[PDB]
Amino acid sequence: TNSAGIAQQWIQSKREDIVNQMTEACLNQSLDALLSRDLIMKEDYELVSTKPTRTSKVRQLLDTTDIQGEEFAKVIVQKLKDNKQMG
Amino acid sequence: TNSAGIAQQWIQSKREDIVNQMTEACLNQSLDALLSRDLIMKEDYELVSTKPTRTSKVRQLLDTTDIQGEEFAKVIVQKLKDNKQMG
Amino acid sequence: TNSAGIAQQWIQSKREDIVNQMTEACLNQSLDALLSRDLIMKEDYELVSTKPTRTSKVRQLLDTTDIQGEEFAKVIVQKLKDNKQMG
Amino acid sequence: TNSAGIAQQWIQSKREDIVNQMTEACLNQSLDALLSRDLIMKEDYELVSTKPTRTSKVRQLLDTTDIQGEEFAKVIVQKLKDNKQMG
Amino acid sequence: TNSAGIAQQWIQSKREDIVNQMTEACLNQSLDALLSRDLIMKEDYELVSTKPTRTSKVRQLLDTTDIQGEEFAKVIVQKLKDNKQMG
Amino acid sequence: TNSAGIAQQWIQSKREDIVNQMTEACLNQSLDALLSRDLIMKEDYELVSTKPTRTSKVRQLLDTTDIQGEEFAKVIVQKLKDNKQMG
Amino acid sequence: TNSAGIAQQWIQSKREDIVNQMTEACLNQSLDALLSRDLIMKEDYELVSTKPTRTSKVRQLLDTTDIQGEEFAKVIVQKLKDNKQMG
Amino acid sequence: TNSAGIAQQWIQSKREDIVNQMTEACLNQSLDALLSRDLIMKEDYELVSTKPTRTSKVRQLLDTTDIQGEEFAKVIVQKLKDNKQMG
Amino acid sequence: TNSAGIAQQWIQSKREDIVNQMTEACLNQSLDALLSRDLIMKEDYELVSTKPTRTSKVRQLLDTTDIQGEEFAKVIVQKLKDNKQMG
Amino acid sequence: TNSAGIAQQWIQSKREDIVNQMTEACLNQSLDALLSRDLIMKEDYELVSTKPTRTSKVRQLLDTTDIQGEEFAKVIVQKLKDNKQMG
Amino acid sequence: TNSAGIAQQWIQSKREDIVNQMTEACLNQSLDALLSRDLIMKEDYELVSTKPTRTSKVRQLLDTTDIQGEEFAKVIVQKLKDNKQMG
Amino acid sequence: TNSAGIAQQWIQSKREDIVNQMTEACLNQSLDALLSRDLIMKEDYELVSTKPTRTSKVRQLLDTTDIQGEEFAKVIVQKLKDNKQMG
Repeated sequence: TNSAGIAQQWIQSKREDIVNQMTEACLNQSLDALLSRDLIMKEDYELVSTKPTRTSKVRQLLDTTDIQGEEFAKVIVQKLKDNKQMG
Repeated sequence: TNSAGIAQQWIQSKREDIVNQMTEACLNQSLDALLSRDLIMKEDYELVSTKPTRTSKVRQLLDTTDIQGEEFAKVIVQKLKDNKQMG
Repeated sequence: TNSAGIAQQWIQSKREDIVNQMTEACLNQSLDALLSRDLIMKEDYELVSTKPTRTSKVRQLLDTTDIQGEEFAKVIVQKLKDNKQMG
Repeated sequence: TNSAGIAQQWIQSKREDIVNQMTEACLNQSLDALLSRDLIMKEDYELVSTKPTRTSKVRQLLDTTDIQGEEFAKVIVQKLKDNKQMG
Repeated sequence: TNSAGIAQQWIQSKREDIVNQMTEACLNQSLDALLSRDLIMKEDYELVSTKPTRTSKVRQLLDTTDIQGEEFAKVIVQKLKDNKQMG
Repeated sequence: TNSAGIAQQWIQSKREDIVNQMTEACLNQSLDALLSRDLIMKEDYELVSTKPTRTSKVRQLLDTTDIQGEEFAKVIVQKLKDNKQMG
Repeated sequence: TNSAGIAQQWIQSKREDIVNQMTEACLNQSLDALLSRDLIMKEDYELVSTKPTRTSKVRQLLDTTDIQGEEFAKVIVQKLKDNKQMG
Repeated sequence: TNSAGIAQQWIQSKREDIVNQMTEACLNQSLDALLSRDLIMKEDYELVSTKPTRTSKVRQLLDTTDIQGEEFAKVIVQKLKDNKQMG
Repeated sequence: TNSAGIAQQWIQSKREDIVNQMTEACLNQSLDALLSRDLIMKEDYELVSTKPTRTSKVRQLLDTTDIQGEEFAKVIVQKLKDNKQMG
Repeated sequence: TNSAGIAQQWIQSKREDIVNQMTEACLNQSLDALLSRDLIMKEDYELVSTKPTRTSKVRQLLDTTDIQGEEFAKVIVQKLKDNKQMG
Repeated sequence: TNSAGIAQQWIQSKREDIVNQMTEACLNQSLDALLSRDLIMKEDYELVSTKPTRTSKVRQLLDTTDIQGEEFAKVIVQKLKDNKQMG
Repeated sequence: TNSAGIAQQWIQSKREDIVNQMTEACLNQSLDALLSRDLIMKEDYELVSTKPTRTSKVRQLLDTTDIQGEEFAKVIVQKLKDNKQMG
């Protein structure tokens, strides 16, 4: 609950960093594992994959991160730690 | 009348499948034959061709399918059967 | 139905592996047999063949894998087993 | 007027064929003669020349064919007849 | 006064043609020369440049054509004649 | 019509074989007879003749085989039979 | 103030020329020096770098030229003079 | 001004001929004298020198011919006359 | 004009024969007289003289035959008649 | 932190030089050591390795340099100093 | 698994050395044993064998080394040890 | 700086002459002294040494001359003066 909420909160706590740190591949592989574990429907997936710029593709994931809770978010947190990108 | 209505009804009966089964090319070739036989005006055609995602481009055709009746719809039914996509 | 759905699901179950395991030739020969048996229209084929990177060419096939069902997918599963690549 | 309208209408009458019959060179030489006789502005020319697939490059010309009338279209009709491609 | 009024009236006299004849580049270059000579404020310019379809972008200019009089309109008339598009 | 379509279809039916069976000379002599009978424009001919690998030069012909119909394809079928290569 | 305003005004005074005179390299080097001196944020930079045509990439810079004032614009004026392109 | 404009216009007047008449050496020597007199930046030069076919390398110069005016074009006109190729 | 065009057309009319009939010496002496009368630049000459096989050296001349018109071609026609090879 | 930031800032401070000074081998060896120490994912690596021109391949690395921080950048700074290229 | 992964990792650990140490014959014999044991398809084999420089032919193998895992890589490790080249 | 820049500029000032005046031995000895003093990496050296024609081998050096500055260029200027070739 708490650290579950903190997980997406930490995303929201450092969201400016995710605009900086997350690449397209850091995005698109993270788009993959969500679509792999089916944490996102494809209609929402097409929304992120059609935005023109990186930051436009970033924010659509990160807005969808908030509405989908912790398990959607924890893997993205795990993505940046499995990257060891440490942003 | 009846099967004429059923034709667009069958579209509405399996609309979730058309979100699944219809591609962009299954869309855009179907956009072609409607524009070929002039079953759609170009103002409505530009509406479908400008939506950002596939499903956004799907639903705009499928909403326009209902208001335009059977002959607009029967060719789209014929499109999926001329595809032999069988969705 | 079920294993038919599981076939493209197994693709979606291990999609990160297909980003890893599938080469260009593992891609392009798989593009061939689909185009050989006419499981893909050429407009969708040109979409995959024009993407700049391997992973960009990978994802376009794999997105088209989901919308086209089992027979489109089963041969790609058969491709990796006829490769005996075992990914 | 009439056959002038029929000229671009015949294009719209068989547009699926132009997706089939017209190549890249059948496209790009037709792009040339329009740009030769200045029937197209270069901003519209860059739109066609930047689309990724053939069919994407096809449709942009063919959409621009309708808005530009007969003289823009008659040479394209003459192109397919000077090709003797007879599509 | 009169031909000044007729200039935007001729636009209104053949407005259906401007939905047909005017392209995006015929639009956007005409958007340029108005913004070049500062016949439009940028807030009104952003209104036209954000509409999703061509016809949506067409009508916003053409509605703004009526409220801004002759000098705003005469250059657009001159645009179609400098195009020699003759619509 | 039918066997005319089957002729290029048989090419598409066994396209993996044409990646295997067709050599460079089996390619380039087939490029000759098409250019001899003027079934290909030289702009499309330069596209095939500039690809770096055999298979890259193979696929460009075989993609151009589909868009150009039967008479373009029947001689290539006749080429493999005049070769008596029997692939 | 005045010549500061005139600097971006001169850009707006001859904007049709910048559609003509500015190349991609005249664009992209000008995109560089702005990003070098950090006169543009990268989110706005990705907007220009993703537009499909030259003129689409031109106008996005030139629209961003107006909202960012003189120092953003003076270097672009200096760019065309350091080019000695004299447009 | 006029004959200055006519110089690049004559290029555009007979552009189909330049697709025909200009060789690679007629291209690449013309690429040299532009790069000799520094009428082209090297970023634009690399764009022409990387296109796969002759016509692809032709059109990139000829598109860059229009945006760069007369002095960029007059030497290319002088190139074909110093060639005495008379196309 | 006509027989001037027919001269290189007759080359294109029987190009398969030139793959057959023309030797290396029938090639290289024909390369000489073109270089003697300066109908070819040396950069294009080095292109033909570096291809590995006869047919590779044949096609490079014969492709250069089309872009260089009649006087470049008429001597090659005269070469085969001064040979009295009669191909 | 500071000199860590300055390291990628110095890259951004002299980015026009990196368009000049960095070769393909200065690029591709620098692409190697990043891929050697795994400072880049291969999806981002394929993006740089597929761009057509040097400068297109340059900017994709240099854009990826900013989003990946100091350790990604410090080795590239070390690359130019281990080159002793001193740009 | 681990030393299996380390085997291709050791390749990636010292990849700069493989640019140095591996010759053409150290390459091409290694290309042989992979093609002998059928660890590579011929389409991927033609990709390596067509690159112009040694390092271009090196990197294409070494990129294909990563996507094909351990057994593809272990023999290449065994190749350098059967060479006793000890790089 | 200035004469340092002029040194490679003089190369660019008379580049058509270097296409004329420089032989293969004037090339390859100049390739030697650069490789002797290690002004070129071997990956760039293999690029020049693999081009098929002299002019193809010429331009690759001369393009690499511009990106590598003065000391790379001054010895090539010294090469033509130590030749006393005086081109």
